[PDB]
Amino acid sequence: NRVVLVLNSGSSSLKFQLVEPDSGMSRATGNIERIGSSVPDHDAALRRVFEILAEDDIGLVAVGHRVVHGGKDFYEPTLLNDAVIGKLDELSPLAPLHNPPAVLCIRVARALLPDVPHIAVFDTAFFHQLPPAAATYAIDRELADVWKIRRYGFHGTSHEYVSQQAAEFLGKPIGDLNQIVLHLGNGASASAVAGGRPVETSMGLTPLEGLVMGTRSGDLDPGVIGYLWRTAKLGVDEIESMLNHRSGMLGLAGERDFRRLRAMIDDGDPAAELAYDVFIHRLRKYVGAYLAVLGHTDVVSFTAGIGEHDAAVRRDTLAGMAELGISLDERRNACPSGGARRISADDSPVTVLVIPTNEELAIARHCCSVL
Amino acid sequence: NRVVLVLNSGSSSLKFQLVEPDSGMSRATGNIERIPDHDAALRRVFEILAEDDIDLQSCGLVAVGHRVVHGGKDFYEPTLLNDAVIGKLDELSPLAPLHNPPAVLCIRVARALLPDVPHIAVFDTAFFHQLPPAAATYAIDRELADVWKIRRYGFHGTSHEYVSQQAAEFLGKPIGDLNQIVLHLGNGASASAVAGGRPVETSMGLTPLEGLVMGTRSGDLDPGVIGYLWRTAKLGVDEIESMLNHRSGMLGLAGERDFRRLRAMIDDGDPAAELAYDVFIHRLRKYVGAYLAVLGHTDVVSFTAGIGEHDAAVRRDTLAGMAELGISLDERRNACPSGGARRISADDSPVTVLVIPTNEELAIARHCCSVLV
Repeated sequence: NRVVLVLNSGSSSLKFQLVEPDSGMSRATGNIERIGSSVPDHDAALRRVFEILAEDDIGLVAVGHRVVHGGKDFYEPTLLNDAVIGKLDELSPLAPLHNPPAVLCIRVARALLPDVPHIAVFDTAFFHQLPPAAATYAIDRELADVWKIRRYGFHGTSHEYVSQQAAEFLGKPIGDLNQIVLHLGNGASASAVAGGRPVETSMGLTPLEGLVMGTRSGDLDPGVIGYLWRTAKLGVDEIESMLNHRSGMLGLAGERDFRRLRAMIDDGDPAAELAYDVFIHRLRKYVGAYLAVLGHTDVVSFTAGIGEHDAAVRRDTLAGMAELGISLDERRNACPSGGARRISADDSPVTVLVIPTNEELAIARHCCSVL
Repeated sequence: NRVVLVLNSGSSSLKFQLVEPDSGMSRATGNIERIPDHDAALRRVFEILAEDDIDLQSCGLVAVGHRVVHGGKDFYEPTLLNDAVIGKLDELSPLAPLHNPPAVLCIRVARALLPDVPHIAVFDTAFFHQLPPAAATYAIDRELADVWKIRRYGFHGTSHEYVSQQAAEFLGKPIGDLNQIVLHLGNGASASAVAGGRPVETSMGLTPLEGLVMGTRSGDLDPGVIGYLWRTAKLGVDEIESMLNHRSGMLGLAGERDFRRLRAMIDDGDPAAELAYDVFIHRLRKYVGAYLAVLGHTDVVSFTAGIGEHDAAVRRDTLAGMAELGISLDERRNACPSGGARRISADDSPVTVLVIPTNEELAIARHCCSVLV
């Protein structure tokens, strides 16, 4: 019956999805790409989103706005208005490229749909309460406080969601489990969650830190930027742009997609082989690091596009881990299905799951939370 | 009966040590800090050695060992120095523009004043040359990485190498049979993972700033932090990096780098000191976890260097609550005031834990004599 509209705007894109909270069904789903030839302006992106919804004959309650960065101040699903929107515009320097498109969309959206309330859900919100020892970078304290620099973390809605679904799958209270969640998508991040409360995550001040990703470097010697600047004589924006768009798997092997990368490795391409090896090794390190942080771990869950469907990634990440409590059973891991499932061996002290993520559904239920 | 003078040049300092490699005895040790210049600095050393009735022109010195921070891709063994090799070294300097040129300069001064003896350079990156490609490659643009020679080089190589040998000897097992973690915790700090004697990971990277939280260095840091300080705080690139290297770590978080002084501030209930200490320990525990996973099976973990050798509390807090990863300490063995190579794990710890005093100068002396015979 009741439906929420979840929106997600980039600088040349407006993803959308109509969704029912109480049942979980998704009434419709799209994303208007290349914005900025055929679809020029974000007003004409949401307008063209109505011609799509019309052509399938389209019981609303709210409109959910996906915002990437909530700074120190926004870590709850927040009711929007002109005053709240005001404070949002001030967050933008924390996320200079990612956030303004969602402020833009807040205002184009609320302008063109005053019927329902608009509620904002932040991708940093889940990690607000990371413990100080994990949230603090070891840099000059004054600069850190003045410029609001800490580990904020991202993929918050996904890590939270999956941790709740893992609890349910196992039939135990979220309060009694220690978990690792591995969100392997276009972007990739890891979390450690102790009793439902997050205690580490791999992304940082920005979505660049941590795991190797499609186009992002992840962890990098802090000296690399300076080196490229004073010796290669490249500009800082160029350097950072390269780190977000010309690094990771694209930078190492010339290919993002892991099914394509597989074919390249099957065909004996060394560069694709090295790139895959770099990705897996980086992830293995984060699994180990977070087992230590937790001390005792009950479950590890994979989620997101690569996590849900690449059996070779799951196998290689957790190979040779029996002395740390993890064993996979390939009969379960090698068998493609959708849905929540168990892929660990029956005698594995740590349980390994696949849990499909539904960021848009979790964003819908939170919106109700605020009503 | 025979010795090697081991030298270590900083931007304003000159550490030296005359070591018997067979003996392992240090005939003399010192450090001319403050540096008129390196020509003089080395002159002022000759006098001290004479002030203990030692004259280098006659004492069985077979070699003068020169420590260099960055060996690049091409220098990864002890390297008998001549004018050609020294011309190539100058080309490396942009890979370590602050650490290397000082050592190149002292190589000049020293080859003139001690000509009747071979000069041999040993590189702090050398041990890690052999890191597997999956560990040594940053996930950035290949072309830039290639042309600018950007990879995980690693540092504290002499120490990690030495401690991995000493650990094996201590346990009575050949080094080819052990998987090890070494935690070199000094003013600078780094971790390594060594499989049958070959390093398979280490925490420092292109430069000595990656990895662990240190005395005045940040260690691991979101690359976005630097860009953000540049475009929003509008600080210069050189200033940011200098902050990261000199005004970060424990000094940056607590205003104090010394761990005994830090201990005292913690006992007197200073909250910045306590958060600083927690940040340090949390970062270290992640690395032990990471490197346990890289190795699969780990036989031994060894602490070394100033803090690793002397701070029972750092060792206790690093490895607390790790029984499910195979590690448990024995409180009494850990608190033992006695120095020297020793075991600190419980009898029931599948992973053995050791303290191994490091002696880089001796390791370098022996490397210097490796190149002779």
